[PDB]
Amino acid sequence: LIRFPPISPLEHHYLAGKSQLTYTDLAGDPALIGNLPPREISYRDLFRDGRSGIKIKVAESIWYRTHPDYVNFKYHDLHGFPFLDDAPGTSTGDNLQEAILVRHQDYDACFQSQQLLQWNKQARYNVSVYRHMPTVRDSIMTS
Amino acid sequence: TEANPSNLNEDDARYGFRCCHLKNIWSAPLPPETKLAEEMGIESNSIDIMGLQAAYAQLHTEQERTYFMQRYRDVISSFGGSTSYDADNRPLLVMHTDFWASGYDVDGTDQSSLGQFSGRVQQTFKHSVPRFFVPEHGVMMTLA
Repeated sequence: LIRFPPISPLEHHYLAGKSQLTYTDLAGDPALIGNLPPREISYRDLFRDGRSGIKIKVAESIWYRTHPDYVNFKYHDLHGFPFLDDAPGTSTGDNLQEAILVRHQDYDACFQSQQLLQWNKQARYNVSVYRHMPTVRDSIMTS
Repeated sequence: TEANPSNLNEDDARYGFRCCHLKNIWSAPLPPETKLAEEMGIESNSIDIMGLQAAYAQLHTEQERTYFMQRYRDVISSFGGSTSYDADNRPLLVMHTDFWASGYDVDGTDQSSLGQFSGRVQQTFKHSVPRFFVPEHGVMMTLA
């Protein structure tokens, strides 16, 4: 299974996207972070061209537990970079599962030519197996 | 927040502002606006137990604040952070001394004052500020 970390010139920090920054968002007050319910937000809240129909339930102040990769919007349209140049799920409709599952076409853009699909490999598989197996001589010989 | 010494009243201007009595049950009550009950709305027939949970949490932040974090600096200390004295413009306390003022009695000795006493309180004291570095122009005020 070959995959590319989903970097995207369209994703931004959750907090950069919030319109009304509240104490609960910024403060990072523990008392709150441990007793609030999950938060429903949409891809629109994470990518500029994010689909608002894709809703996700994240854990409070999770944006304070991890930072996202960054790609200057300039690479956004240069063919040849394996970045997601379009918010995930942009062409699958308001459907979460379809956004989460990797859409291989999302990468067609950056390859000179898939004469051998997108990836390919060759290897030697050395397998040794002990087992009860009469010799070929025994099989072909009757008596 | 008086703007000029002239906005101060007779007593204040001449003797200084009044301060709090030493702390005791009746002079150190919880701030007058202390919550005695926290209400939480509920749909006509059900209650969101998850909300109730948050409700408490929220309350907790409110209480902590009312009880002891009313000053910005103290809230920040709450997080395990700190603030310079420039942050909220607080005067910097350089030295604090405290002591009891005792003295003696003077015995009355004439026909009518014999067996009477007058208390003369007279206490000696030292108040010493260790070498302090003044980073910017200003004043070093010492009050009693």
